[PDB]
Amino acid sequence: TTYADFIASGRTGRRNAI
Amino acid sequence: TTYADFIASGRTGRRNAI
Amino acid sequence: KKGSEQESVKEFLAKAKEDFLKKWENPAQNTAHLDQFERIKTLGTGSFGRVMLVKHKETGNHFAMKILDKQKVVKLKQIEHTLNEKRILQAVNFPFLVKLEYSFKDNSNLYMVMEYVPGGEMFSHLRRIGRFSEPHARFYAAQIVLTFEYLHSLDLIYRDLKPENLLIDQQGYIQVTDFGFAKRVKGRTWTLCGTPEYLAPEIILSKGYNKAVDWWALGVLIYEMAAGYPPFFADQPIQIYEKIVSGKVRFPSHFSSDLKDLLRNLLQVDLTKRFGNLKNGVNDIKNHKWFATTDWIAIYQRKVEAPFIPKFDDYEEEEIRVSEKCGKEFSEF
Amino acid sequence: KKGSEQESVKEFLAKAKEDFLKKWENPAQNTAHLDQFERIKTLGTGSFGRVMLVKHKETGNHFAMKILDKQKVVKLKQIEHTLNEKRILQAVNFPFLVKLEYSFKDNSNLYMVMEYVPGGEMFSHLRRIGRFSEPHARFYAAQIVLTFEYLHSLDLIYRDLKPENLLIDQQGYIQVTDFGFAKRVKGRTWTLCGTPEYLAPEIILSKGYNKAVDWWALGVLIYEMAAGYPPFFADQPIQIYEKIVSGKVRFPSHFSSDLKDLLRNLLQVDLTKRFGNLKNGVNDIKNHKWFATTDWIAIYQRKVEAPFIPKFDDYEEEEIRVSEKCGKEFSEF
Repeated sequence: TTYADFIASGRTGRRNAI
Repeated sequence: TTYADFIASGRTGRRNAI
Repeated sequence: KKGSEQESVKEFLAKAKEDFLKKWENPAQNTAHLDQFERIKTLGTGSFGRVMLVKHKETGNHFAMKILDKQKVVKLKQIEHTLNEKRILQAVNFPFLVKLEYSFKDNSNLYMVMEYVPGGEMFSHLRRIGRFSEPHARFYAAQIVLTFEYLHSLDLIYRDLKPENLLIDQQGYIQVTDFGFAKRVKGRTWTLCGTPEYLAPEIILSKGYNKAVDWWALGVLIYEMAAGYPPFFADQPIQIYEKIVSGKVRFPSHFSSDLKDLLRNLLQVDLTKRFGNLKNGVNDIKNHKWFATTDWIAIYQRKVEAPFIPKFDDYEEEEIRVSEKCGKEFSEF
Repeated sequence: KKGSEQESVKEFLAKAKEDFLKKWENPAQNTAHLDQFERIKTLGTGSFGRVMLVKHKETGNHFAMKILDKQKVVKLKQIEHTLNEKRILQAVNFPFLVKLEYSFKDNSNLYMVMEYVPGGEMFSHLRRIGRFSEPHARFYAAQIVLTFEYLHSLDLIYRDLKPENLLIDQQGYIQVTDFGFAKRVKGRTWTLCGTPEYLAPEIILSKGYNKAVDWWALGVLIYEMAAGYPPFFADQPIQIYEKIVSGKVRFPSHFSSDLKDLLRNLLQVDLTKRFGNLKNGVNDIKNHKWFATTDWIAIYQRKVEAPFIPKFDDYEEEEIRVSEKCGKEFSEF
């Protein structure tokens, strides 16, 4: 888990609800 | 269309392919 | 002191609960009316409708007006959610909840006018600044703690805490917004909701849940505020769930020891063991070492200097169309 | 001059095509071997495998090693895509394509060793810096133009241009990476692919397409490079498609006039009318007013000073497991 892997995911923007 | 609306979407991170 | 604090909160929470039950049951209906506000500019938009910056003709105050188009809400099946938020919102009253100043409806639309919070959401400052320091994060945590403490005593469970719904105000304080998931529930609930990365292991495991869901959410927050990114994430919710379900976090090394310990008591898979759930509830959180330096009454009073304080083509205007329309459905508004 | 340039490119493209056909047909197989590189550190990861920073024991050069785990590729059905990228990549040769220095395989894995590009992708600089100025953007556009011009003469169509696959090098130049969509196609193709926001109106309308898809992609790029965000977007691809399909862009006011005009000739829904597709092809792009100041040979030569030049807990290491394994499937590698 880690910075490099998170800023590579698509999930860095506002996340929605379900 | 516009900055305010784009930085509100979920699409500001790396986008994937289909 | 301490005892004396306890004393106070007690008393407070009690009086608070009395006011809340009153409103809860004997509401608030058609407060203002369109014409009494001048239209300054579109702040943002979206399904449901667009959110406007308005100024109250007499009073000269600025509000943020959420305009929900009845028809759209009905189509997207958001009637129940819309009416319950209006309800909760006009009942509640706390230093850190954004305020529902006026509400009204017309042929066409539903209007919710809250207090305008210029600083924006924490989310964006967060991703830009990067990480918040243990102390900056602690200030924000302190505020959420209290809110949850209050919210819960009204049997309400916020069900969607995440940096995106916490806006920063003129004095640097937080304001919790958007309650379209809150529920008054004396017990266990079962609906599946919130944001992936903040979801409690129980919600996804479909067992019914309760207030404890928001204390596990608190843990993700302080974690993402202090780390930069969330303890569980993956591109593809499924994936995420999986990880949340194992309940195996990796704290960054710059964490404190003390912050790890609190985190580990919040990021608890076992409700039995989760901080916030035990006999003492909040107390277990407020007495943690990580918070030793915190003056809670001080914070309830906005008396502490905050660490941060927030300070492109514009929109393409349009026109409150207002032209009964869905009238059966929104009768309770 | 001009004529003389034309002269040159002609000649060049021709010789180029001769080398490409040769490789295309008579490939390149097992170049190096694991043991000959020392393992420095994980640069990133992902399905398929993890991407490592290695240094070539003799040569002392640094490479970026992509390790594909045969089994995983097979499961995610990416055999054909993996073999075609290896193929294209070892055939091509251009100042702005990242280089496939060595390739090999073993019991377990497939290895692709490219040239290490420390600056990272444009995507991130872009979102951080915000907008690129018409001139900064033009430098990058100039490079893509050329690449497309080359790529196309080899009947190849890149099918996924987007800031995310353009990495910035030590001298500020671009390097196009990741060719897992490229196709050698003398004609029209039909497969549906790429990223939502860059997709050409034709791809989604399922009519078969051709080289022109990459000239409409070029238009989105310069647009997102100069605006800050893409000409069509929405949270939910469906939505996006819809908009791309109407072909109704809103240029920001700070755009140039000249940039609007080029954009409007790239963001063309009508292939018949799209710049890049007409008899003259590239020429229509390179002669545009927006590019008047551009020295193309100068750019092909990296002779122009670039405007920008790029300059947290680390990973949790692991172990090339190497332990034939999928051997029929990857025979061509």
